[PDB]
Amino acid sequence: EVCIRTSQFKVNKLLNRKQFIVEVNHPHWCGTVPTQLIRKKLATLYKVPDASQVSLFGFKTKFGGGKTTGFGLIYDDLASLKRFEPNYRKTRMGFGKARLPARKSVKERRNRNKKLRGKAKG
Amino acid sequence: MTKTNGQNAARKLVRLRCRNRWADKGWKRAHTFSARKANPFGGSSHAKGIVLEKIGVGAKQPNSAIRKCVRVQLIKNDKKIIAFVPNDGCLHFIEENDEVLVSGFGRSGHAVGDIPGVRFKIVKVSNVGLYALYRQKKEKPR
Amino acid sequence: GVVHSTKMHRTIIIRRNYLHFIKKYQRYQKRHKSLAVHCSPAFDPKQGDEVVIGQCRPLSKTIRYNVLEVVSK
Amino acid sequence: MRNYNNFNRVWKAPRRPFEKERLDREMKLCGQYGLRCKREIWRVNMTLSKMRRTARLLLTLPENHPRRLLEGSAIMRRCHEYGFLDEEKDKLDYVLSLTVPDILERRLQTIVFKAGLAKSVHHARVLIQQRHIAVAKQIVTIPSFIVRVSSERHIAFADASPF
Amino acid sequence: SLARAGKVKNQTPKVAKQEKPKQPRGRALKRLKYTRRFLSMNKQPP
RNA sequence: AUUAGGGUUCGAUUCCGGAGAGGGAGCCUGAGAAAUAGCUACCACUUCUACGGAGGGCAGCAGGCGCGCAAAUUGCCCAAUGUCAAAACAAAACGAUGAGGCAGCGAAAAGAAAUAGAGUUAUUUCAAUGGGGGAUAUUUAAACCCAUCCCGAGACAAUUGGAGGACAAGUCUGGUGCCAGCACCCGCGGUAAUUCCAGCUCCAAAAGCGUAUAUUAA
Ligand SMILES: [K+]
Ligand SMILES: [Mg+2]
Ligand SMILES: [Mg+2]
Ligand SMILES: [Mg+2]
Ligand SMILES: [Mg+2]
Ligand SMILES: [Mg+2]
Ligand SMILES: [Mg+2]
Ligand SMILES: [Mg+2]
Ligand SMILES: [Mg+2]
Ligand code: NA
Ligand code: NA
Ligand code: NA
Ligand code: NA
Ligand code: NA
Ligand code: NA
Repeated sequence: EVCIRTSQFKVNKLLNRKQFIVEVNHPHWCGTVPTQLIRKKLATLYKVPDASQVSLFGFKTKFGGGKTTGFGLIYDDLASLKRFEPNYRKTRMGFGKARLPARKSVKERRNRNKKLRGKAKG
Repeated sequence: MTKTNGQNAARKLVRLRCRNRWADKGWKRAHTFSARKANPFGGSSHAKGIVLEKIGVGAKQPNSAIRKCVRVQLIKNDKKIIAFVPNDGCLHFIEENDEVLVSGFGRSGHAVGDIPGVRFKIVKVSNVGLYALYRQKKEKPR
Repeated sequence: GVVHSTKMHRTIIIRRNYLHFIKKYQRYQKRHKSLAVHCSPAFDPKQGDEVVIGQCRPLSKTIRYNVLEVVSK
Repeated sequence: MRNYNNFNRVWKAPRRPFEKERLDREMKLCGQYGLRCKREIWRVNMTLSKMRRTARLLLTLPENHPRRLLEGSAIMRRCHEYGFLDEEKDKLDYVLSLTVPDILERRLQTIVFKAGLAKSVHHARVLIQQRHIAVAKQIVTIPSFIVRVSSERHIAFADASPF
Repeated sequence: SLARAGKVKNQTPKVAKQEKPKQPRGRALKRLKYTRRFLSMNKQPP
């Protein structure tokens, strides 16, 4: 029974997307509204072929309750989303690259090879 | 009468004030580098030292009493001063060859009360406050 | 400025006198500054005369100005 | 390091900490309005002082001056909005008569008491702190909230409250 | 005269503070003060 | 910072400029250096060795030792702001960055605010809950915090200085007897202490309050 309002709408043909601010109102909830529920409702209201092509982030619940605000992007294709999205945002949504090993181990390995020459290097 | 009032006489007035400013005891002490040279603390607010002896200084007239004092040697500059142990029966907390923290008495060099020639005070012994031990809020280490 | 000394060869010393205002005492103060100028042979200034000088490139250790005009007395 | 957030102080301790005539006058205000400590009273003294010095500088030194028409009506707009001044009075001389009790009236804790929602000023304090009171459908928990005159008729109970 | 150190404090009789009900804190104490003084000083018995 | 006006005082420290990299000289490369996580020599310290020899420069970031009255973690990350460059992102296919960010410790300093409320005949009746514990969840690079929702009261119990005067507040009660001690100054104590040591009561500020040293005002 939540209501979604969209403000400051713009069309980005450079990155093949639409960016807007999404506001959500509700009367009483068992905590916070999950981002997936807003994603499902946003797809229905905007009539997109697939709900897995709208990304939401940065949600702030107002003091007193009954209101949240955030940012959202709707991509024209699923391929556009998989290309222009940051690796951390797409990791929340399911499809992301594996986390690289610890940076400390890279620094020690790189410095160790600085003394060698030719083979036995990488 | 006692002033120059010319329009172009700013140089005379500048020199008159600069010279007469040395007659201030407070101003001259601040602006003289010889200051804090005779100060045992060296210009700081507190100092640490080692207790070497216990003494008893009589009170100046018209008061009759024996004020319990302690002779300490500072560590930073190795000077010798006389400090005061304020509270009742607090002499038993201090022993010889003990590290103490020393602060001033309140008048910046001047002596305080009827104690003659004493301008310091003991505020901590063996890393624990003297007043904390007096109220039994802590205990003497070791 | 005013010519102060002409004891060198093709060189003079000029002096600028002004009043400096001290804000605290609301009164003035006499001050002066001395400059070394190159005197061309086209001019023959005497001590006490007024001259007009103009800035140029360093011509010596101390000289940075050149005499352009001289006013008699 | 390399942080440019600002901060300042809002109150000031009084000179002469043991005036008998000041000590009892401040005690009347503290118990009449339910204030917790004397720091609340000293806070109001600071903002009142800032208002007066702006007016006194602006009053007669610059005469009819572009620096008088500006921020001469802004203060009146500011004073009228919160209710610190009478509507009829519209000259900068009449802002110098503002007193401490006048500013203390336009407080959320005081407004609730005079609106009948709360029986006593101490009861009003516990209601605000309990999130049982809202202004324009917004929960307010700060008893120091200076209620503007426009929102005077908007204060009521909270929808999410049991009351 | 270092022998007489703490002569008085080590010979005064020992008494213990009584147990009393707690007092209100914060604004609940200022109202208690305002109730007594206004809306009716330390006087001792003879 | 303080101040009616006139002034006094501070400025190692976030932005701008100058100078330095244990001390002192000299130089190569380069558009640009008299460069120091470049080179050469000397002086003072200092490390490994098979004794032939070869090395070092934290006033970069964390960590130690000493010095003092005096100052944090040998943590996480390049997600944001930027720099460099043979470089847009994705596709076998993820540039580096102790600059910078963000968590820990941290009553420097600065804001907001708990320690209840309404009644009944002195002694029992109500309602409200925040600390706290959890949540489909939210936040975040991942965390955290915060916000939002829900099992929980009438010990979850406030301290620090004072009570002759300056200066608000006892003619209260024991103990001591120019002793112990108090006292910023004046002054209390010599067997009836308005001032010491304690009990009770009261006063001021209050999650703060005393002390010391410098400085501004007076
Ligand atoms: K980066
Ligand atoms: Mg609620
Ligand atoms: Mg200066
Ligand atoms: Mg710089
Ligand atoms: Mg370091
Ligand atoms: Mg410190
Ligand atoms: Mg850093
Ligand atoms: Mg007493
Ligand atoms: Mg009095
Ligand atoms: Na400076
Ligand atoms: Na340099
Ligand atoms: Na280095
Ligand atoms: Na790539
Ligand atoms: Na944070
Ligand atoms: Na001064």
